This record gives sequence, C-alpha cells and structure tokens, in this order.
Amino acid sequence: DTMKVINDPIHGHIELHPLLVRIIDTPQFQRLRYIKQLGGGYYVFPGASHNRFEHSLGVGYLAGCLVHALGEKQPELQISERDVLCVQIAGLCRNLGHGPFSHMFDGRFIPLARPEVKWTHEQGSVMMFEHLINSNGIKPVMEQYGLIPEEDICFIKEQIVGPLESPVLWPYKGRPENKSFLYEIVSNKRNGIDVDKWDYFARDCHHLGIQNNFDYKRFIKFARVCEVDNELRICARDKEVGNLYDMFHTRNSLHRRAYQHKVGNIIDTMITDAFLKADDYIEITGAGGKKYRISTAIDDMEAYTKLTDNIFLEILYSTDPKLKDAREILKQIEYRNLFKYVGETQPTGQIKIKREDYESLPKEVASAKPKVLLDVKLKAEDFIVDVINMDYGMQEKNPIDHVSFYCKTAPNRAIRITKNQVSQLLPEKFAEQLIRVYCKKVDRKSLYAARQYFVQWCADRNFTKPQDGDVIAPLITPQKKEWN
Amino acid sequence: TMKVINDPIHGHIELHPLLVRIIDTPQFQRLRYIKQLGGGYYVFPGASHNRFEHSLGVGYLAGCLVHALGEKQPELQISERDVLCVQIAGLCRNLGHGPFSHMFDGRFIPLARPEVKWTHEQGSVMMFEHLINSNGIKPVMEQYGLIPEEDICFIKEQIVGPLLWPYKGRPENKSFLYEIVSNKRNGIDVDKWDYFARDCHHLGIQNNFDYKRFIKFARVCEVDNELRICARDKEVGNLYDMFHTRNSLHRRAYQHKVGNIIDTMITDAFLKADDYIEITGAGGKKYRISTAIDDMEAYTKLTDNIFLEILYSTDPKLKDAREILKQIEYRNLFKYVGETQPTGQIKIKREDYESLPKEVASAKPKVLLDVKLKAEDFIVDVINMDYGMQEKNPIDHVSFYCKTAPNRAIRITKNQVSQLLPEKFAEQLIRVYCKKVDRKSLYAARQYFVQWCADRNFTKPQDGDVIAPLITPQKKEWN
Amino acid sequence: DTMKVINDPIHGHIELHPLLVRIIDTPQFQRLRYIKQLGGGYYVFPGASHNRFEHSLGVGYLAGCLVHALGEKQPELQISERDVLCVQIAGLCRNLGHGPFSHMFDGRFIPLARPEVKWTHEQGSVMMFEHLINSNGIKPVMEQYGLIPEEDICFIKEQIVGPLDSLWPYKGRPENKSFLYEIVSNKRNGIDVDKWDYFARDCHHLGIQNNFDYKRFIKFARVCEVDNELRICARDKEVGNLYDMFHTRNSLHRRAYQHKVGNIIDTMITDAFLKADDYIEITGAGGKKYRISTAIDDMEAYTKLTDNIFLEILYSTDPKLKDAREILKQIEYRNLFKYVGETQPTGQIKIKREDYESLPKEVASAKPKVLLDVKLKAEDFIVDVINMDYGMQEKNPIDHVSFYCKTAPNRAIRITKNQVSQLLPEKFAEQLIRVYCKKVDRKSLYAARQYFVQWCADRNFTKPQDGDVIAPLITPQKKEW
Amino acid sequence: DTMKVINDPIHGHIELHPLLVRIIDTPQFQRLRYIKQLGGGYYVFPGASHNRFEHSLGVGYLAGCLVHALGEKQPELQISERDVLCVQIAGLCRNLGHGPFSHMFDGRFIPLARPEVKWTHEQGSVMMFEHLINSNGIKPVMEQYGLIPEEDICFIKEQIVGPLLWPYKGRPENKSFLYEIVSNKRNGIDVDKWDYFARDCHHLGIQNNFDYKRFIKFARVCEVDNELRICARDKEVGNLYDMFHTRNSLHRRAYQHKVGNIIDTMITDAFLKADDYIEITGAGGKKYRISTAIDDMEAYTKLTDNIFLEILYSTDPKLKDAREILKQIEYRNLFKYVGETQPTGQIKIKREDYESLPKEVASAKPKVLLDVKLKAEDFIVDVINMDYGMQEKNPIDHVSFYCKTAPNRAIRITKNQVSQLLPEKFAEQLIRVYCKKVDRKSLYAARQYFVQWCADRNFTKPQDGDVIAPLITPQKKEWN
Ligand SMILES: Nc1ncnc2c1ncn2[C@H]1C[C@H](O)[C@@H](COP(=O)(O)OP(=O)(O)OP(=O)(O)O)O1
Ligand SMILES: Nc1ncnc2c1ncn2[C@H]1C[C@H](O)[C@@H](COP(=O)(O)OP(=O)(O)OP(=O)(O)O)O1
Ligand SMILES: Nc1ccn([C@H]2C[C@H](O)[C@@H](COP(=O)(O)OP(=O)(O)OP(=O)(O)O)O2)c(=O)n1
Ligand SMILES: Nc1ccn([C@H]2C[C@H](O)[C@@H](COP(=O)(O)OP(=O)(O)OP(=O)(O)O)O2)c(=O)n1
Ligand SMILES: [Mg+2]
Ligand SMILES: [Mg+2]
Ligand SMILES: [Mg+2]
Ligand SMILES: [Mg+2]
Repeated sequence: DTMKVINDPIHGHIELHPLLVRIIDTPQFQRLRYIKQLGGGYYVFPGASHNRFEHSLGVGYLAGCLVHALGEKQPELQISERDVLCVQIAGLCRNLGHGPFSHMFDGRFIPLARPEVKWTHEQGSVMMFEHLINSNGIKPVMEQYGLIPEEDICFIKEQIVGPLESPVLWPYKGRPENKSFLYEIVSNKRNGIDVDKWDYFARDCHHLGIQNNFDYKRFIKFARVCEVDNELRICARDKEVGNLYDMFHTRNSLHRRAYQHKVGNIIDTMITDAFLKADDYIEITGAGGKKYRISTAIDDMEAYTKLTDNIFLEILYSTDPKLKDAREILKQIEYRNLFKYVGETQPTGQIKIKREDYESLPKEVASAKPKVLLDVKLKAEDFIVDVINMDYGMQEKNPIDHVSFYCKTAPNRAIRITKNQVSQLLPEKFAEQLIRVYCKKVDRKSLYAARQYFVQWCADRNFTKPQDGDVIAPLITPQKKEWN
Repeated sequence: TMKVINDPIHGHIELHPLLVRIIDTPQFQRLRYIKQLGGGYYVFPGASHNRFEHSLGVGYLAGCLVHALGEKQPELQISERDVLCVQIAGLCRNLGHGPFSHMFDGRFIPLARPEVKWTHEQGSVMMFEHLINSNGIKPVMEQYGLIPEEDICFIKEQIVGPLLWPYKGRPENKSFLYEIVSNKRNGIDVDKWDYFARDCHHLGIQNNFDYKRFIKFARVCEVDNELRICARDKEVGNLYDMFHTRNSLHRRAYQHKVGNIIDTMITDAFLKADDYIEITGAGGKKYRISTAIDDMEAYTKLTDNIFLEILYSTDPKLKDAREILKQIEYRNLFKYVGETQPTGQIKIKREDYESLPKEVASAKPKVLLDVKLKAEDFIVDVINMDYGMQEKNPIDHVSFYCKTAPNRAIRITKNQVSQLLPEKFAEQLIRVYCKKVDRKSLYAARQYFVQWCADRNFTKPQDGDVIAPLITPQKKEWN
Repeated sequence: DTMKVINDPIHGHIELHPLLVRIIDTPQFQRLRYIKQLGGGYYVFPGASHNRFEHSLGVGYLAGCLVHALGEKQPELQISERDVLCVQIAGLCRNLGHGPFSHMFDGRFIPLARPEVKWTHEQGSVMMFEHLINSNGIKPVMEQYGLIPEEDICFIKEQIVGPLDSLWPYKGRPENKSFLYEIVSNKRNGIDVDKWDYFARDCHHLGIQNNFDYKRFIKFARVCEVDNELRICARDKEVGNLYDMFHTRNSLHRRAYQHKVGNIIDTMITDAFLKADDYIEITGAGGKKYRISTAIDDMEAYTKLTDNIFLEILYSTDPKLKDAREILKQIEYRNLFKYVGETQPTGQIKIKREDYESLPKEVASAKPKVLLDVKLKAEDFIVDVINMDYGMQEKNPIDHVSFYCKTAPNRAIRITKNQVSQLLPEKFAEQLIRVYCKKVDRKSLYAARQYFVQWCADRNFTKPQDGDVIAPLITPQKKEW
Repeated sequence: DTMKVINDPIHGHIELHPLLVRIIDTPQFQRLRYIKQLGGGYYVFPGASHNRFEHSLGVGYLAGCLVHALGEKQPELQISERDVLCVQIAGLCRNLGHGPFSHMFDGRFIPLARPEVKWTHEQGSVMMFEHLINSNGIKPVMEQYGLIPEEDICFIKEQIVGPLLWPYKGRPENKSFLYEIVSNKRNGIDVDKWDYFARDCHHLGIQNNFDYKRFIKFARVCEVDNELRICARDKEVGNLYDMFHTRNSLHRRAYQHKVGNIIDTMITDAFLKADDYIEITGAGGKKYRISTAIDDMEAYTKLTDNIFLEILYSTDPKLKDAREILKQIEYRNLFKYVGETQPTGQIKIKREDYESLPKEVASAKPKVLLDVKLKAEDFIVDVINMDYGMQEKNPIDHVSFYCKTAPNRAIRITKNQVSQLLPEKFAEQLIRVYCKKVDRKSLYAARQYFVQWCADRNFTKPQDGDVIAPLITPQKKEWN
C-alpha cells in the first residue's frame, strides 16, 4: 500500500518502499531477527545483542542512498526507479543466507560437518531469496511496481553472488555494461568498498562500545560515475584516497579487537563442538515434512528458514540423554568454564599455513619436547589451534590499487593513485596469519604445561616469539638467539 | 581477580570477583535471552537489547552511587561489605523477569493465573535464592567478608522491600542504602538511570536525564530520624524532567500501540500453547508456562525461546498458537481502532477491564453498516500512565539540601519550582483494537468505538471527525 | 562556481549552492564568527564556545531540507529551485542582526543605552541583509541563478521579520505558497528550523542531551489546506513530540540560557559596555564615528561590532576606560555580583517592564527584623525579571498547529490539550525574579538575603527554595509558607 | 573555598579542587578563552570554535584520573594528595604558553619574525605559570593545601618542559611515573593527546577511535631499569599503534588541511605586516610588538586571537597592507593550492633550505607554452613533517608492558610480534605548493612549474599530475 518509516539508531528515520515492506514481512526475512550479527561476540561484548535483521535494513537503506545520489548528480546515467528498487532489494537480501551465530556457521561448523561441500552465506542468500520470492507471491507485487521479474531477479542475485555463469567479456545478464556501476554498490567484488561494510562499521561500533572512524556520508558526496576501460564505474575523488586506506585500517582494527577476539572465537568453537555432537539427533522439518539435520538444512530452504540461534537453547534445555554431551559443552559456557587461551604467534618470512595442514597442528604442538619439568603430559586432543587470516579483503593485494579516482579539474576523467603517491606510513603487506593455541584442560598444572609445549613449538617452527613468552616459559625462550 | 567489561553505555566497568561468580551461572546468563523491551523490538529494530546487559549496568551504577556517598561522607561508615551488597542487589533485581519482560507479568500471568499475585520483583528474590543455593555462592560470599544470613536478607529487602523500622538487613543509620537500587519512597533509583540511557541508545531516541550530575550532588542527611539520600535544591528541576522523560519513553516506546498489540498477540499464543508446552523442573517434574513460576529450576529455562519453540512446532495441538505467531511474521496484526481517555472523575477499575469489549460491541452507532461486530472481535487495552506513585507527586517525597547548610534537609513544593509543571500525575489511556482486519470490519469498528466514546463521555479521539464523521456531530461538547 | 561541501558536527556534510557561498563569503556574514551564540553562557558552560556563524549554516541547511522534503512528497505544490534558494537564504541570514554576546546586546544593553528606541535582532537582520546584498554585488549573482531580486529580496525579508487588515499581508509569495513562511521563522506557532538547529547544536556543546527529533518531524510533515491557505501540517500522532519540543526549549532556558550566573555575567558585561560607550569609537560610512549604542544606525559600523569589544575594553590602557575595564577584570578574577535568590509572583500577579527599575528600591526598603551588621541601598541590588513561556505569551502554541490523520492525509484537523494528556502544563507563561547583590562580602550577602526574603513575604511571592536556611528568622512570620 | 563542578561536553561533570579554581580564575589562565585550539582550522571546519581554555581543563581532569587510578590500584606507590594536585596543576597549565591561533604563532609567525630566537609554547607555558603564581599570590594558597612551593613549583615546571643520571629535582626516581602523565617525553603517550583526540573530534565532526578510559583501566606501575614507570597491559599494544595512527589521521584530515594551513599562512603574513605598528603594553607601561610580547609575560597575557580583529577593524593607513590580507580571507580570495608531493630520497629537506624552495620552483623550465611567467615571490612552499611523535623512531619501542601472569614484570614488545600490517617508516615529509597569483592563467602556469620541479627533484608524482600537467608527466618514465 504505502511507504513505512522505521527508526534505526544508526541511520535515523528510514523510509521503506511498500515492495520492500512486503519482502521484509515474510518468515524468510524475519528469521534474521534470531541470528546474532557477531555470533559468540555477544558473550564478550555485552552490548552486541544486535541481529542480522536490523543490519539488513541498514544495508538496504545505504544502497538506496548511494544509487539515489549518483542519479541526482548524474541524470545522464538514466538510473530508473526500477534500478533503485533492485539495488535496495539486493541490499536487504544479501544477509538472508546466514546461519546460526553468523560466521560461526559457515566459518567453522559447515566446513567440519560437510567437508566435501563448498558453502558460503552468499550462495545461501541467493537460494533463500528465491524461496522467499516463490513462497510469498512476491513476483506479482514486483510487476505491480514496474519490475520485470525475469531480468530483475537475475540482477538482484548477481549483485549478491556475482556472475551466475563462467563467461570465458561482460559476464552479467541482469544489466548491461552501461549500468556496471550498479554492481559495485551492495557487494563490491572488485575492491570490497560497498555499503554492507559501511553499515556494519557504524552498527557494530555503536553496539560494541568502540568508535567508528569511517565517514560513508562523505564518501557518497564525493562519489561519481566515470568511464574506465569501457565500463561505467563508481569513482572516488582523489583527495579521498586517505579515507579509503583508513576504511580498511578500521576494518582490520575491528577484526583485531572484536570479530577475532580470542575468547569470542573460543566460544564460537565450543558452540560449534556442541552442534557437531548434536547434529545426529536434532531434527528440523523441511519441505513435505522431511526431516533434516543442522548440517543438511542448507539443502532445503524451508528447513533452513527454521535454523536460527534457537538451536543453541533447544540443545541447552534438552533432557534427551542422546544430547547429554552437546548439552554439557553449552553448560560449560554458562559457567564460564571455557577452553583456556595459551597464546598467539605468527609465521615468519614466507611461511604460509595451508588449510590442508590445520588438522595436523594440534599434533605438532603435543609433539614438542620442551626441556622443562612437567607434572602432566598433554595429548593432541587437548589442544585447539586456530589459524586466522587477516587481510585487506583481497588476499595479498592492495584494494586501493583497484579503485578509480577523479580530480576536481576534470570530473569525468578517471585516474589511478599508487601507494607511494599517498604515504610512506602505510602498510607494506596486506595479508598475515595469526595462530592461537588453546588448551581444553583448564587446571593450573595443565595450563602451565600447555604453555611450555606452545612456546617450544613456536621455537621449533621459527614462529614469532609470543608477547608474554619470557614470562610464561622462561626456561624455553633463552634457547632461541633470534628472540634474544 | 577483577574483570573489565566494555559496555556501550557505561564504558569499561570493573567487576569484583564475587560479582563475576554470580554472573557466571545459568540463572543469571538466562537474562541474555529475555528482551528488555519485549515486543518493542518488533517496532524499534534497534531494540535488540536483553535484560542481561541492563542488569550489569544497574549493578555498576549502584556501586558508583554508594562509592560516591562514602567518599564524600566517610562518617557514614560505608563498608566494602555494604558496597558489594548494594551491587549484588543491583545485578539481581532483574532476575525475576519472564519471556518478553513486561509482557509476561503485565499480560500473561494475570490472564493465566488470575488468583495469584506475581511480580517480577518477587520472582527476582526467589531466583536469587535459587542462584545462591544452586551454585555454592554462600562460601564465596564469606570469603569476601559478607555475612550470608544478614546480607542475603539485606539484598532481598533491597529488591522487594520489607519481608517502626521494618528492615532487618541493615539498621536505621544505613537507611540510605535502601534508596539506591529500588527506591520505594519516590522511585528515584539507579535502575531507571540505566534504562533511560540504554533504551535511548538502542531505540534511537535521545535521553535528557543526567545521572552523573545527580551523583555529584547527592548527600546523606538526617530526615525524621533516618539517614536519607538528599539532592541539592537547585537539582529539583532536573528531577521533574526525569519523570517527564520516563513518561515520554512510555508514550513513544514502551506503550507503543503496535508494540503493545504484538505483546497481546504473543500472550494469546502463549495462552493457547500453555496446555501443551512442557518445561522440566526439579526432579524431572513437568511444568507449564503458567506454572514455571512455582519452580525456579523450570523458571530458569523459561525465556523468549518459548516463542520460537511454538513457531517451529509441528504438533497439531499447537496449531492455533502457531497460527497467531505466524500472523506476526506476515504482519497481519490486530488492527488499532483508536485511543481515548476518561474525562473528569472517571477512573476505570481492573475489575471492569474484561467488560469493556462487551460495552464497545453494545454501542449503537446511527450509521449504515455492512458487518455487525461482537465483543470477542474487540480488544480494549487500559494503560495507566503516572509518575510512579499513582496520583502522587514523587518530588513531594524527595529531600533536598542547600549550599549554605549541607546537613539540613528541606522540602520543596511544586509552586516553589514552576507553574509550567503538570497539575495531575496520573492518567488512563484506552486503546481499542479489532481482531477483524478487513476494510469493512475496520470501518464498523471505528463507528462502534467513537459511539462508545460519546456514550461514556470520553475524550474525542484525535481522528474522530475523519474516521466517524456521522457520529461526532451528535456530541456538542466535541463540536 | 560549483557547490561546496562543508563538514558540520551536527549535520554532517552539507552541500552549499554557489549563490549561498557568495553570500557567506562577505564581511557581513563572516562577522558572525566573532559572536558567541550563548553570550555569557560560555563563562559557565566551557563547551559553549560556538558562534552564530555555524548556527546560521545549520539553519540554512535545515530550511533546505524541509522545503526539499515537501517538494519530493508533494510535487503538486510546484516548489521551484528559486523557492528553495530563497528559503535557504532566509535561513542563513536570520542571525545577521545579532550583536556582541547575542541576546545580551538586544536583551540588556540596547534597552538601557537607548531606552527610546525599539530594536530587535530581527530588524537588524533585515538591515544587515540589505547592506550585505548592496555592498557585495549579490543582486546580479541572484539573477544569474534565476532569482528575481525585487520579489525575492522582499520574500527573504518577510521570512525573517514578517509582513513589512488584509487576508494576505505578504508580497514576496502568494497564498498558495503560504507554507514557505512557516519554515525559517514561524510567526504562527514558533515551530521552525531555527529551533531545531539550536536544540541540537547547543546540546552538543553544552553537554546536555537534546530530546527533540527534527528528522522525524520532517518525515511526517505535509502541506494541507487550512482556512484557504496551504500550511505545513504534522501527523496527529506527533502531537506529543511537539509538546516535548516546547518542554525541551523551556528546559534549556532553565538550565542554560537563563543560568543565574550566565545572566549575571551578561549583566556585568553590559555594565562595562555602558561605562565604555562614551569612549569607544567605531568608524562607519564615510569615516563617521559611532558608539557601541549607535552602531545599530549604520550597518557599516555594525559590521565591525562584535565580541571583540570585550577585549578591546579589557586590554585598554586609556584611563577613560578604567571603570569599564575594572568590571571586566572582576569577571576574570571571578569576583562576580552575588546571587541572593529566586522567587515568583503568585498565581496571576504580573510584573511589568515599566516597574523593573523600581524593584531594587523595593528590596532595599524592606524591613526584615533581624540583626544586621550592614545596611544596603537600592544601588547595591540587581533585580532580574525573566519571562518564561512556550513562545506565545500565555497561549498554547499547539492550539495553533494543524494536523492530519493517516486515513485522510489531505484533511487538516485541530487537536486540543485534553485530547492529548492530563500530564501537560496548565499554564504556558511565568515570571522568575532573581535578586543579586553588588556587595560580595559575607556580611553584605547575609543582609541581602534577609531583605530579599522579607520583600518576598511583603509582596506575597513564593517562598524561596532555601528560604528557611538563608533567613530562618524571617520565614516563620508567613503562615502561607 | 570548596570544590566546584563544571560541565564539560567531553568529560561530563568534573570536580575541581579549590586550589585549581584559584589558578583558573586569573587573567593568565582566562586568556586561553581567546585562543582557538586549532587556529585557522575554524575557517575550514566550522564546528572547531573551541579554545585552549576548555582543552586545558580537560587535560587537568584526565591527569588527575590517571594518577588517582594508579594510587587506587597500587597504594604501595604512596601517591599523596599533594602529588595528585601537582599533576593536575601541570595538566591545567601546560597550554598557558600558546599564542594567537595556537600553532600558527610558534609554528609560523615567531620563526619568521624572530629567526634568531628559539621559542616553543612549552617554554612559554613555564614562564606564564611563574607569572601567574607570582602575580596572584598563589604560593600562600598552595601552602594552605599542603603543597611545598619550592619543590612543587619545580615539579610542575619539569612536568611541562622536562628537566630544567636522574635529571629531575621535583620528585625522586621512585616517583618517576608521575613524569609520564602530562607530557610524556619518553614516548608521547600522555593525557594531553587523550583530551584533544576526544575534543577535536567532537567539534570537527570526525569520530575518535582511541579509548583512553580503557588504557587507564589497564595501566600499572612497574620497575624498569631502576625506575618506577607506567606500563601497559601486553594486549593493549594494538590500541597504542592505533592511537598514533589516529593522531596521524587527524593531522592529515584537519590539522594540516591544505586550506587551513594557507589561512594560517595568510594570517601570519598579516601579523608580520602589522608587527611594526601594533603596540602591546607590558610591565611598567613599556610597549611591545606582537613579535616581542614573548619577552614580557604581562604583555603576553594580552596577546590573543583579538589581534586578528584589531587589525581587521583598523582604520590606520599604516595597517592597510595587513588589513587587506585579512579582508582577502573574509572574501575567500585565498592563495591557491597548486599541489602536493613527497621526497623519494631518504634525506629530509632541511629547515635551512625551506626559504630556497620557492626559488627552485620558479627556476623550473617546463617545456610548455605559457601566457605568464612567475617569480619566486609568487610561490609558497610549505614543508610538513609527519611522524609518530619521535622523528624516525617507533614510539611503541619505548613503551613497557606487563602480562596477566606476572603483573609486576615489565617487558618489551617489538613490531614483528604485533603485526606485519604496521608501517615500515614512522616519519615522512609532505611538500605543498601554493600560488599567490589566483587568476586562471597564473594557476595554469604554476601547475606546470610545480610538476616540472617534482620531476627535476625526483619527488613523487602528484595525484592529479596527468590532468593538471599532461605535457610534463610523460617525460618521467618512473611515473609511467
Ligand atoms: N581493543 C579493544 N577495544 C575496546 N574493547 C575491547 C578491546 N578488546 C576487548 N574489548 C572488550 C571486550 C570485553 O567486554 C572487555 C574485556 O576484553 P579483554 O580486555 O580482551 O578481556 P579478556 O578476558 O579477553 O583478557 P584477559 O583475560 O587476557 O585479561 O573489553
Ligand atoms: N541543570 C543542568 N544540567 C547540566 N549542566 C548544568 C545544569 N545546570 C548547570 N550546569 C552546568 C553549568 C556548569 O558547567 C556546571 C555547574 O553549574 P551549577 O550546578 O549551576 O553551579 P553554580 O556554581 O551555578 O551553582 P552553586 O554555586 O549554587 O552550586 O554545570
Ligand atoms: N515517538 C516515536 C514513535 C515511533 N518511533 C519509531 C518507532 C518505529 O520504528 C517508527 C515508526 O513508528 P510509528 O508509530 O511512527 O508508525 P506506526 O505504523 O505505529 O503508526 P501509523 O501506522 O499510524 O503511521 O518510528 C520513534 O522514533 N519515536
Ligand atoms: N579529510 C577531511 C577533509 C575535509 N573534511 C571537511 C572539512 C571541510 O569543512 C569540508 C570540505 O573539505 P574539503 O577539503 O573536501 O574541501 P576543499 O575545498 O578543501 O577541497 P576541494 O576544494 O579541493 O574540493 O569537509 C573532513 O571532514 N575530512
Ligand atoms: Mg503503521
Ligand atoms: Mg580474561
Ligand atoms: Mg574548495
Ligand atoms: Mg557556584
């Protein structure tokens, strides 16, 4: 019928087009009210109670702001109301595929439960969207507001997941090359600068109790479309380059402080463990009454719709003896009897730890032979090793090398700006790995031992000296001249 | 040792290890799964916050105030033991809240168990007892210099009031300690201060009350042979503003017409599910949503999760309950018809609440109607808005002091402050909703409602002339 | 010439049309950088360093927001770019007439220096605007962007000061654009974008949180026909917020704008200006010399009249300025006139401006009945009478607001107080009386308190809040207390 | 005399001890109400109306917070109320020496007006403090609250300017940590930065990412090389690198804004042209100039941003040139920015060479057709040294940490133990060029000279180089 206004603490009063309201008021979208944006982070930052639902609204809103702003400044782009709605819908719907505890689910649980499968929340989002549309009669409503479901549904999915085919050339079908800039708004595959980041920086910071340094409104004011290699792309004003390096610095800061918090991660790990132990016994009803497991609900969207953080409490409150082991792990979380952090280190020089080797690392730690007197001997199964890849969103690459700029004197001429033209105070590398070790045995003597093994293992592997190495393992650190 | 927690409202808070021990229990962690504002989250999407983090905030502010009093007035002899007891009461005064907070004790329990008298306060005391006993907290209390017999009594009295000087946990010279966490005298306490700041931060409303300022100007003075907390005289304006703010937040957020109808629909689903949901309590015994309040072990497991357990159920017994919740997801809500108030001396009694839908349906609007509506099609919600003490002005129950004589307590009357203040401190709002959502039913509902307002001499609804143009002319008082 | 972007801490990045930039980059506008928004308030709230310049930008921006929003929701109103620019210019320029220390200048100084004259900053703003336009060749630039200077300059002035009887008293725009006159300075009910900026800005600087949400109000605003005029109407639901807006404004006056010490600093600075008025020379048109009190008669001189006057006096060496300089030095040492207390008339007693001067005499004539070391005279007392209201004297401004309902968005309606809440104010205007003593020693102050409380008793004013503590021998005589 | 409560928008309600109130309520301190914290920055960021006065209160407040927090956690340090007051006073008084438009005055004006002299606002602050104490009878009041003026005044001055071997006399080595609070000479981590980050951000419209309250919670005193020093928890090292990143961001965005700087430059020009004619009365009625008021504190007390308006509103023909420059600011007829570049070579451009740079630019021979020829005096070259506060050095190498397992054992943490994503260098220079000739043809020419000069000197390619000087940039293969 008519536009709704929603009060968001980040963005203020947002107007929602009635088509978007229709998309939001569905079981598939409302589901996101029951999935914490930061997963286990809430168990460390008590303000982070926010869910994916409200983040989704924010992304939808910002996507519309950016496309409206481009259209207002450059009418020659011929951006239609139809384009605007499609970009907003993609913004609203790019989080639809998230599972219980967000990144815990696709980062930890699915890889261990279904190692053969290749699943991402992105793929999930496309499938959920299709299901949402078909289950709720949205196509007619789309037609009613001037959308063309065939081409526009394709466009929306492409915005979320990228090209739907191997093209080897313009690989997209939803819109032609003259609207290429529309594909940079919601999920920017070229350099990662998109409205999804802008919402979460502001939102997460507001809830975590950290201040956000990046100003997206400013960026929107200075954004333009220019021709670059026969494509119309979004370009930033030259003097905004510093702000973009700061944007990636901020993202990395938030990962260091919050998203990869050592305890937040171990809680995610413990919850994953409980889910693995419960996977054989929890039943989720999907299409036609078929029963699915936590690990297989991703194969049926009707079942996936019912897969939320609620799983955690269903396990916790269970009485079935089959779920006793799973339930015991979650109860250890409530009593704050968590696996203990032992320490952190990094590979040196060129060493790069491969995903294939992740499983062998607890074995390596337990095989270390620290020359120290020990009351307990520990085994591989007592250790957890968490490898975390930190980067600027593009592996080893500098994402600012993939950004186009324009100058005040020639607003339609796109240019490139190299790192050396900006500052010598910027990073020389754009990717690194952190290795965290934890012990499942929490008593004082086990922990003392775990520390000796860990520091010995660092020495053996030529990893960096842990920050507290000399205090936790004073008998081990002297053997390594490189550390002294 | 002490833990540091980052709260977005208060910054980095330090927690004494005894408090950490209380927090890391199933009974306290439970509060992570109970939304502070209940159905409000379905209207204000930023209001995802739960009772857990509000509890931390209250505990922190309680310690701030008692610490500030001790530092300014060492002659009060506030001990570390006193400080911990006040902080614990602050942490634990929300323990008794049920699913969707005020929905549970404001709507559900009254309907499910009309004979019983339950408040979240009473719940908090029982939960606290259970928390202490289940988790071996008494020894830990002793280890930090608390005396469990007296101090547990003190903590409970702080939460629920008296279980002559009616308190046993502390003597009259420490009377001021009973004003911090839950202030029975005038409602000015640290619980409000946290929720103002917290709710505002998440709702997207800006808070006008400055509790840090109030703490800077607070003192203890002798008042009628009690040592009480007194405010500086010139802070009287800020206190009237505090109650104005609280009332604003109720108008805007806590009593939002749609937030309330969602709470009402969820309550309805819970009533229809109550016979079939089983919650396991002590010794494996089974309880219902409505009886879990009788066993704390069962109550520990009663959270907002009930909503999803119903929503995801496949049992045909829960089909009716499940349908109501599904209507929430599709946003097929009962429809708001309008709002009015009693005039003059009229006051609607709780005993009459159930007869009101019947009255509305009995109205005889002189208008042509496609459909005829029945009592069961109407919901009438009566909301009592006040400054926390019925008809009374809470500032008449506040003691002040002046800069020239800091130890001399005084009273300040409304007329000494401003003539721009309220003349009344309590009112009732009546909201009417229709369970029949189609265009023709709604049109009819509006005619009944406005006719009923006219019959009862209630105030003219704001949109009365637009929704019922044929009805409003009959009432000269309305024009 | 292209748009400039400016970063404001209240509003974020604001775009300024090149015509507005041209208006801003003039001596007449830049002048506002040297005039504190809150005057003597900075001497109490150290965060209130803000000046009228940045408040002006904010008002200009919000004016454009509201008119853009109305045009976007209701294209049938035919709001032109020309209309938008005129409203933004009026927003930018409505503070041009402010003098040194803002409300100190027209609230205290001019009334005492030039009692015969009737001056308001509004009138000042119109005159300054005219001077700004003419001095800087702005008329051609206006033409270049599609404005018609004759009509549009008239429109801008009318927005600031009102009509320069009749059904339609305005010449700048016809009745079908009536709603444009409600944006910058709303004469009908006071709800305008000037308040919205200062609520947000003052709060941000004072360290008080603002509770009024103007972005919400903009979303719900519409134009409807009311008594053959097109007016801005608010959604019915929003009536509570509007009462809260006036409550907030009153709160900010109580806490900040009428702070007892902020006011006494304003008073002392005014006193210094009065004692310096004969000796400070301000050069105006054709080299003529003016005084602080007469610079309002020449805009070229007025352009040079800012808070700088304070420091010119303070740093002076001329013995002529010794008395003025001494008062300002007392401010630096914080040897301020002392606050004695506050009271109010009872019920419907009202004090009038003609009587203000006789009040120090009345206080000094009181005969307390208490042992006193010192006897005080009329010249030792300052009596400050402050009229607090909701912007329209005794009237409820919400009775002058039009609303619409969700079921009929084009039908305007009225909402009375009783349809909203019984918890709202029963009166919308009141007076506060503050007494101060110029003699600051302990004994004088003790005495001043006895006179004050006795005078309250004699006049049947309300009992001061600390009356029983400051004058325990006086308050018992009054049973009503 | 009792405590006063003051409402600050950054810190909330702050309590001020009556001795501090006495120090504040003096002409020498109140002066700071008339000196903008960010100088010409207000002419670019309209929210930056804030003055040094309120920043000084903030620093005083934060200094007391930190010293109280250390005393509360570690009573064995024997921190006295006397220590607390001395640290708070130093915090309040470290900005006393600032001149008109803050860093414009000692960064630009004094170096040009008095090239022979070596003046810093720090030195100014000690001299102003001495003058404040003596002029206002503060010593007796200090005694009244248990201070010992001889040793405590020395302590306060040392906190501000450093030593006037354990080089300090105000306090012994067992109180070394007290010297790290207000102006930290060792690594730059002090409460002054914490206030200005929060305050500047609040006013500029930029969000601050550094959390000082958190840092205070984790701070401890430990023994390091026979000194008791403030140590940070090991975990917090990342936050400290972020602190310096933030400081550098604020310099890039705000403090060194290209237009903010050129306004500072133009105001400095006006002051130089007015210096012979403005008279400031100092001790015994002696007259001083803007450039010599630093030699008499009584005169310096009267030297504030007011000078700007005194010049602007002047009618004296002697001040006509100075007044014209300021009027160009009001009309926004500013010197024009031409561009920015950096050295590639490791030697920093030296301060001794700064003056020769406009000559070099004008001597460039761009191979381009030009309507106008420009001269050295038409160019301004601004050299800006950006660093993490310690020249080429990493300040985090000068920080001591402790671990949770051994709180009393101080340790060091090297860059490689933290991250590979951190800077490899900690100092750099930016070179900005501006033209005093503002017309279209002059500016076109200025751009050709500038880019040619960058090419000749092997500086980095300006960001818009290809657009502003398309005929010049091809000659340089390193840029292509
Ligand atoms: N860098 C940071 N900035 C802001 N908040 C943080 C940061 N790191 C953690 N927090 C939050 C999360 C918690 O609520 C609180 C305490 O976290 P943290 O200091 O890491 O405790 P911890 O228990 O993990 O460390 P430890 O046990 O090693 O002392 O602060
Ligand atoms: N109601 C208020 N809310 C917030 N800040 C306030 C309020 N009233 C005053 N302030 C500010 C102004 C000052 O920065 C600070 C102290 O002012 P205030 O409490 O009025 O002291 P005062 O010196 O005027 O009163 P007194 O000397 O009578 O105690 O608080
Ligand atoms: N005083 C208020 C009231 C509401 N909101 C927020 C809460 C909602 O997220 C959003 C829209 O709520 P409304 O009450 O304005 O809209 P409704 O749909 O309830 O009213 P209606 O449908 O009658 O327009 O605004 C707010 O910020 N301040
Ligand atoms: N990193 C920055 C730079 C500027 N600003 C603010 C300060 C100004 O008030 C406004 C405009 O600054 P710009 O530097 O963008 O404008 P200029 O005129 O300096 O740039 P140009 O003329 O080259 O567009 O934005 C900001 O918030 N952050
Ligand atoms: Mg609605
Ligand atoms: Mg810990
Ligand atoms: Mg510019
Ligand atoms: Mg005072």
